[PDB]
Amino acid sequence: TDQLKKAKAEAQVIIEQANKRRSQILDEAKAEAEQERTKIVAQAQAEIEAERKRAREELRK
Repeated sequence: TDQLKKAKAEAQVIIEQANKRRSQILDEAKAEAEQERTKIVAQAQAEIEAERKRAREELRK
């Protein structure tokens, strides 16, 4: 029937939209994870440099 054909079409849209949404959410999660990893690594680098500076300060006191 035409109602069954409409239903199948809607079903396909639902499946395609769910897949697309998950891809979008995953893409955003990855972008956010990268922003975070960059900040964490930068913070660690700063701590490394700070310790070297402090060590040098103590040695020349």
